[PDB]
Amino acid sequence: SNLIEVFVDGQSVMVEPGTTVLQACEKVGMQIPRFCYHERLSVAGNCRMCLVEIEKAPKVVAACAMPVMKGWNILTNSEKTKKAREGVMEFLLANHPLDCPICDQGGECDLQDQSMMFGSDRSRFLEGKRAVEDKNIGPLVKTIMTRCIQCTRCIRFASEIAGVDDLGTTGRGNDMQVGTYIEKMFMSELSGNIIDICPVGALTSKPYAFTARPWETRKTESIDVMDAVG
Amino acid sequence: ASATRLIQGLRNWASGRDLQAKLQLRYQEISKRTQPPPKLPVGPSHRLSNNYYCA
Ligand code: SF4
Ligand code: SF4
Ligand code: FES
Ligand SMILES: [K+]
Repeated sequence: SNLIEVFVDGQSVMVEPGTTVLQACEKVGMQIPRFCYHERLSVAGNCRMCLVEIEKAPKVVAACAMPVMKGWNILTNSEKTKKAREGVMEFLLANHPLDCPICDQGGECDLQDQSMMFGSDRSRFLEGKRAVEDKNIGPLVKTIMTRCIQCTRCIRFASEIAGVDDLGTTGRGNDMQVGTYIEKMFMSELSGNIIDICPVGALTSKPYAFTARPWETRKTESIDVMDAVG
Repeated sequence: ASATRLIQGLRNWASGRDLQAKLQLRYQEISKRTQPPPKLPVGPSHRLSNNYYCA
């Protein structure tokens, strides 16, 4: 047997080689907070929300990009893990605009949910926030780039699954904007799925925009009939 | 308070207690209906250092 045993919160579990920390933590039925990791996209490791602490190791590792080894003990509820989560949440909410009432992601927002669950309760940022120029990328995806957090799921989706290679990250530093650098109309057969993978309200559905709110919607499962994929 | 002295005397005799010193009708001793604007204090965790939520 090539499988190795690792430890999470003092509990042993048996994982495969090449398995990251987050996959083992999901194997023991816990969810490490994340913004840029996706189970169907490549690992970017830039949001730094998934930082956890391995014991006897004075540096936090990214659980979405660190392979495990035999004998490792992972503390997912220690003090420094919560401190790192609060710091990353504060940095993410430092430049986020006060647009929650007028944003369609409200009620199903990842940023709000993990800010309540793992972030702090007040903002120490007393300066003026940034403002990003909006873009027009088609008649289906309403775009407001001021609310983006540079998670780069746009980029990986456009370069790996859709394979259109139109989206990119222009500029350097905090002024870097996720866009196409020109008035490029991003149209493809799988464009609207980016609205699924945006954790913030930067990309929204244009026909659905300013129409409803997720907490008052009943969900009924069904099958598509427009195409024969089912 | 605007009652006459003979009515006050009959009232005090009939009650047996001094009624004008403790009147049940409110008068100009009450607080005014308009107030200066207040400035509320802050809570004990309104701090910029060592204010982590895990503590
Ligand atoms: S995306 Fe931003 S504005 Fe919209 S609900 Fe989330 S935190 Fe609020
Ligand atoms: S617009 Fe949304 S999905 Fe695209 S990079 Fe920004 S946060 Fe990520
Ligand atoms: S989920 Fe690991 S750095 Fe973003
Ligand atoms: K979205």
